[PDB]
This record gives sequence, structure tokens and C-alpha cells, in this order.
Amino acid sequence: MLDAFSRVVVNSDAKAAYVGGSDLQALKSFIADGNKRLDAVNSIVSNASCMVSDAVSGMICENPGLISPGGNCYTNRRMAACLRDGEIILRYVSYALLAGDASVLEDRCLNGLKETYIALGVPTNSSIRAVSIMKAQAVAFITNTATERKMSFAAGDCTSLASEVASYFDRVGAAIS
Amino acid sequence: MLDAFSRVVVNSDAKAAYVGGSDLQALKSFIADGNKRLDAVNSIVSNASCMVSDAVSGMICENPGLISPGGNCYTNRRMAACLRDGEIILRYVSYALLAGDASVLEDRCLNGLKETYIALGVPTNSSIRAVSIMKAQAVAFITNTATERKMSFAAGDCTSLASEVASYFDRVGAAIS
Amino acid sequence: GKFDHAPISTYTSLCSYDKVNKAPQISVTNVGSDEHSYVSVTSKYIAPDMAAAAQMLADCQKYKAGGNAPTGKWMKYYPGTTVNMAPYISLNDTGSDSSRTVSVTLDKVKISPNK
Ligand SMILES: *C(=C)C1=C(C)[C@@H](Cc2[nH]c(/C=C3N=C(/C=C4\NC(=O)[C@H](C)[C@H]4[C@@H](*)C)C(C)=C\3CCC(=O)O)c(CCC(=O)O)c2C)NC1=O
Ligand SMILES: *C(=C)C1=C(C)[C@@H](Cc2[nH]c(/C=C3N=C(/C=C4\NC(=O)[C@H](C)[C@H]4[C@@H](*)C)C(C)=C\3CCC(=O)O)c(CCC(=O)O)c2C)NC1=O
Ligand SMILES: *[C@@H](C)[C@H]1/C(=C/C2=NC(=C\c3[nH]c(C[C@H]4NC(=O)C(C=C)=C4C)c(C)c3CCC(=O)O)/C(CCC(=O)O)=C2C)NC(=O)[C@@H]1C
Ligand SMILES: *[C@@H](C)[C@H]1/C(=C/C2=NC(=C\c3[nH]c(C[C@H]4NC(=O)C(C=C)=C4C)c(C)c3CCC(=O)O)/C(CCC(=O)O)=C2C)NC(=O)[C@@H]1C
Ligand SMILES: *[C@@H](C)[C@H]1/C(=C/C2=NC(=C\c3[nH]c(C[C@H]4NC(=O)C(C=C)=C4C)c(C)c3CCC(=O)O)/C(CCC(=O)O)=C2C)NC(=O)[C@@H]1C
Ligand SMILES: *[C@H](C)[C@H]1/C(=C/C2=NC(=C\c3[nH]c(C[C@H]4NC(=O)C(C=C)=C4C)c(C)c3CCC(=O)O)/C(CCC(=O)O)=C2C)NC(=O)[C@@H]1C
Repeated sequence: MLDAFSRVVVNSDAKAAYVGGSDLQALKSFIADGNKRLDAVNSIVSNASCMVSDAVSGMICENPGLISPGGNCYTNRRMAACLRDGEIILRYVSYALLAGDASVLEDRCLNGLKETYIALGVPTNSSIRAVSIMKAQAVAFITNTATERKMSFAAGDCTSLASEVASYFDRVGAAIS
Repeated sequence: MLDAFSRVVVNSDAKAAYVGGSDLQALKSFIADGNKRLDAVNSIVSNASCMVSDAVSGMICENPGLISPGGNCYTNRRMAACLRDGEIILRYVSYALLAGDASVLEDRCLNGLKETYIALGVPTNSSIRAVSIMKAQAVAFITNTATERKMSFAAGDCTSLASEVASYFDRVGAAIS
Repeated sequence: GKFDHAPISTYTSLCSYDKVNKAPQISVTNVGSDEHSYVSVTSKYIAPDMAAAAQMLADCQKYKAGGNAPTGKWMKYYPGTTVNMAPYISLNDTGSDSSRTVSVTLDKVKISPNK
């Protein structure tokens, strides 16, 4: 069934699909610690709005030139587009966790991101700062160590997935370096 | 009595349905979590007017080509038709929450809908944007996390119902893709 | 208030003409008395409101004249409509093991003006 999700992602147009309980068990047999993995993905997407805005503002917080006149987050329209880019990256990381394979992140998101930003003039060194913030954000939620929110989960250890998401974030920086 | 509700929604001879004080608690006895579920449908149906117009409007600003000449929501006549479609779809999924089953949603509404839009030329990409906004609106109201309005309820957890509404809206998207 | 509905043949897959556009109409009424509160359900015909739909186009003109997006020869990396598209995922933990569901759907990403 995971191929069907891949067929949804790759089809080059808006498309939807879902998992039923019968087919869900096929996924549960296929995945290693699927109980943890699905809870982990929920922990990101359930707070993705909080994560992205803080990281982009955190980038602005340490680098105030980005909001100075002519800056790439100056005037509303550039500011929204940066938030948009943060979301898309974070979403593509989330599916990479769900599939447990980094291919979709590279082939659909990271490919051409280097060439794209330079032609747009996006400062890539600061883009790394925002992504590296989300990696700090994402690890805390999966380990349920966030300061201002604690989640409800069945007891147990989620260390491996926390390391797994870490590699996916680090792929982003290397592509745009 | 809950059976009577299912009959009218498939257009049987009756004008309307009703449940009395004794019968309402009888219905609540049959449907587990009745009180919260009644609260949940009430929050959606009472805000359906705001939900659809905002969802339609969001769809347009995400792709203004719909209102350009040759666009499917250009003209006054077609724009009314599209607004109607969102109202119909929201009503059906709101009922599915009331019964807690997708059967009427799948059986009375979604079968044959894909072919009809193909015949009518309704662009499937724009529709998925419309449907996905209804989901985001609905989960917010059920969890009382709408940015602009707070409703009064007894405090508690409605996460299960909110994700249950999420399943229904996902079904509409898969059918129309 | 006359409206020119589409040909019957274009929706034969969906439903018969005498039942199309009828959708549930639900009213739920709270009162402190469990002996007096009630629920009501019916199917009604939802007609198109030209007056509201005229208003909708007037409001949406603002977006029509704010450009769309930049473009360049780098567009080859976004071959379909996938420019600014990302996968959306939904997860449903609930009180029944069969009712659990998951979703994944490719879709456009945009930030509402309130954020
Ligand atoms: C300037 C004033 C500046 C920023 C603005 C802001 C950016 C920033 N935030 C962190 C650490 C975290 N922020 C997180 C986000 C949230 N935590 C919550 O509970 C809510 C739901 C959510 C939305 C606000 C998270 C999860 C973290 C990680 C905490 C942890 O790992 O223990 C940082 C430091 C991390 C980094 O930069 O990589 C920064 C810079 N803080 C500022 O000072
Ligand atoms: C175009 C520029 C465009 C839109 C306009 C807008 C559409 C949009 N709205 C949301 C989120 C929500 N909108 C809601 C509607 C209302 N909230 C209320 O209190 C009243 C009753 C009602 C009518 C106005 C609600 C409840 C939500 C969810 C909670 C919230 O307040 O945000 C979205 C987000 C959907 C998504 O991310 O896909 C969108 C797109 N945004 C635009 O860009
Ligand atoms: C915050 C992270 C950055 C910031 C980002 C900006 N990106 C802008 C335009 C833009 N970004 C992309 C890539 C994006 N679309 C995709 O499909 C993919 C991968 C799936 C991603 C991640 C594109 C294609 C574009 C151009 C198309 C468009 O935006 O419609 C942008 C605005 C540029 C402009 O308005 O001219 C910004 C501000 N910029 C920064 O400085 C911080 C670090
Ligand atoms: C780190 C992310 C968390 C952690 C994760 C764990 N979840 C465990 C068990 C578990 N998970 C679910 C939900 C899951 N199963 C599904 O079918 C669905 C699909 C939508 C998902 C979201 C359930 C129902 C359970 C059972 C728990 C129970 O019986 O009470 C789990 C236990 C180990 C295991 O089952 O393999 C863990 C560690 N838990 C944490 O505390 C951290 C923060
Ligand atoms: C998620 C939906 C909400 C939430 C709602 C809750 N309401 C609870 C109790 C409750 N609700 C009603 C009204 C409801 N029952 C009826 O018979 C009628 C009539 C149609 C409806 C509209 C009642 C009467 C009650 C009982 C208490 C009272 O008299 O008001 C409730 C607790 C139920 C439980 O789990 O034991 C919840 C959670 N509350 C929230 O925080 C979210 C946002
Ligand atoms: C709005 C978000 C869309 C949009 C939708 C349009 N649909 C049009 C005609 C139409 N739609 C349906 C399906 C609808 N009727 C029902 O009874 C129920 C199911 C029970 C559904 C959900 C039908 C059957 C028809 C044809 C019947 C009729 O028009 O009387 C329509 C007008 C097409 C025309 O010009 O004739 C529109 C604009 N189009 C979009 O681009 C967005 C995404």
C-alpha cells in the first residue's frame, strides 16, 4: 500500500488517498515499530504551525537585516513566501519519516533547490539557520521534551526515530550549501 | 429513530425527522459518546455558512485563474454553482458525524461524483483545495481552537471525534481525485 | 430567480434528476431539560443564490490583481503544477482499532494573512 502513497506523491497533481483498518494492518506488519513511527509523525504535524513560524522568526531574531528595507523578508509578500518554504520542507521531511526513506525528499524537494534560491537571491546560509532550528524543534517533540507543551503517549522509547529525523534535516542543508 | 434519520437522507417519502425527549436520550444511549458527538455536529452545522464561503474564497486566492475569463468560477452563474457544491458536501459529512458512519456519505454522494466533474470539466486540483479547507475549519471548531470564536462546552477531550471528521473529508478528496 | 441547470446527461453517473442537489439539513437544539431537547433532520433542495455569488466575485477581485508568482528557466524542477506543492498527512488515533485511519495527499501550500 505504501506504493500507493508514493503514487499519490509523484503523480504531479493534487491527489488524495487514505488507509483503512484492514489495509492499515498490512502497513503495521511492514513497518518496524509502526506504533511509535505514526505517533512520531503526528507529533511533528500536530505542531508544524508553531514550529515553522518560530524558526523563521528565530532566523529573523538573530539576523535582523532580513527585515530591513530591501531584505528578503521585508514587505508582507516575501515574508509569507518564506513561511511557505519552511512548511513545504517540513512536510516533505514528515513523509520521509513516514516512509522511512529519504528518496522522496531528495528527488522532489531538494533537487534544484540550490539552483532555485540563487536565481531568486535567497540567502542560503540563513536558510540553513531556519532548517537547523526545526531540527532542534522536531527532536524535542518526538522525545516529548518540549518546554511549553507535553503530549500524551504510551510509555516507551522513541530514540531511534529522533535520530532518523535528524538525518533528513541534515540532507536539506547539504543540498543548499 | 436513528434508522429514520438515515431514511430521509436517501430522500424517502417523509418531510422531516424528529426525536423527542425520551427518544433523544434513547438515541444518545445507542450512539456511544452521544453528548460530545451532538456537540460536535452542532458546532459544524451552526458555522457552515462561514465555513463554505471562507473555503471557496481561500480556493480562489490560492489560484486566481478560476475567476479569470475561461475560469470555472468566472461568471455569476457558475460561481453560485460552486458555492452550492461546498454546501452539499459539508452537509453530507456533517450527517456522517451524526451517525458516525461513512456509509451514507460514500453511497449517496461520492459514487459517480468523479465522473460528473469530468463531464462538467470541474478542475480537480481546485476542488481538493476546497475540501482540504473544510477539514482544517472543522477540526478547529470541534477542538474549540478557532482563532476568532470560542464556544462554551464542558471541558474534555474531543480528539477522537475531530480525527473522525478528518477521515470523512479525506474520503471526499480520494473520491474526486 | 431563474437558474439554467446543466443537462441531465452530464450527471447520469451521480443520481436521478428528481433527487439531485438534495442534501441533509440538520438542526440540533440544546436545552437544560433532557426531556425537551430534540434533534431534527431532513433533506432539502439547495438552490443557487445569485446574490451571494455576485458578492463573492466582488470580494475576490483583490486577489486577481496581485500577481501570481515569479518564474524562470529553473522551472524544470517543478514539472507539473507541483510548484509550491507538499504532501499533507493526517493520522486518526481513536477508541476503536478498526476505525483508525491515515491519509496522505499532495496539495498546494499557502499561509493565511493572519500568520
Ligand atoms: C528570538 C527572540 C528567538 C526566537 C524568536 C526563538 C527561536 C528559537 N526557538 C528555539 C527552541 C525551540 N522553540 C520551539 C517551538 C515551540 N515549543 C513549544 O512548546 C511550542 C508548541 C512551539 C511553538 C512556539 C521548540 C520545540 C524548541 C526546542 C526546545 C528544545 O529543544 O528543548 C530556539 C533554540 C533552538 C535552535 O535555535 O535551534 C530558537 C533560536 N527563540 C529566541 O530566542
Ligand atoms: C486567501 C487569501 C485565503 C483565505 C481567505 C484563507 C482561507 C483559509 N482559512 C483557513 C483557516 C480557517 N478559516 C476559518 C473560518 C472561520 N473561523 C471563524 O471563527 C468563522 C466562524 C469562520 C468563518 C470566517 C477557520 C475556523 C479556520 C481554522 C482555524 C483558524 O482560525 O485558522 C485556512 C487554513 C487551511 C489550510 O491551511 O489549508 C485557509 C487557507 N487563507 C488564504 O490564504
Ligand atoms: C525562508 C526559508 C527563506 C526565504 C524563502 C523564499 N522562497 C521564495 C520563493 C520560492 N521558493 C521556492 C522553493 C519552494 N517551492 C517548491 O516547490 C519547493 C520544494 C518542494 C520549495 C521549498 C520557489 C519555487 C520559489 C519561487 C516560486 C514562488 O514563490 O511562487 C521567496 C520569495 C521570492 C520572491 O517573492 O521573489 C522567499 C522569501 N527567503 C529568505 O531569505 C529566507 C531564508
Ligand atoms: C515517542 C514518539 C513516544 C511513544 C511512542 C509509542 N506508541 C506506542 C504504542 C501505541 N501507539 C499507538 C497509536 C498508533 N497505533 C495505530 O494504529 C495508530 C495509527 C493511526 C497510531 C497513531 C497505539 C494505539 C499504541 C498502543 C499503546 C497502548 O496499548 O496503550 C508505544 C509502545 C511500544 C509499542 O507498542 O511498540 C510507544 C513507545 N511513546 C512515548 O512515550 C514517546 C513520547
Ligand atoms: C468537543 C465536542 C468539545 C466538548 C464538548 C462536550 N460536551 C459534554 C457534555 C454535554 N454536552 C451536552 C450537549 C449535547 N448533549 C445533548 O443531549 C444535546 C442536545 C442535542 C447536546 C447538544 C450535554 C447536555 C452534556 C452533559 C453536561 C451538560 O448538561 O451540559 C462533554 C463531556 C462528556 C463526557 O465525556 O463525559 C464534552 C467533552 N467539550 C470540549 O472541551 C470540546 C471543545
Ligand atoms: C466549487 C468548489 C467547484 C465547482 C463546482 C461546480 N459544480 C457544477 C455543477 C454540478 N455539480 C454537481 C455535484 C453536486 N450536485 C449534487 O446534487 C451533489 C451530490 C449529491 C453534488 C456534490 C452537479 C450534479 C452539477 C450539475 C448539476 C447542475 O448544475 O444543476 C458547476 C456548474 C457547472 C456549469 O457551469 O454548468 C460548478 C462551477 N467548480 C470549480 O471549479 C470548483 C472547484
